[PDB]
This record gives sequence, structure tokens and C-alpha cells, in this order.
Amino acid sequence: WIQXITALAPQAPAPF
Repeated sequence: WIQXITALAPQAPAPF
């Protein structure tokens, strides 16, 4: 999950 979240981390905010 810590890998999942790290990978997704930088992506989450972008489009918002």
C-alpha cells in the first residue's frame, strides 16, 4: 500500500 500510495502520491493533486 505504501508503494501504491507513493506511486500515486504525486498524481493525486495534479488534475485538481
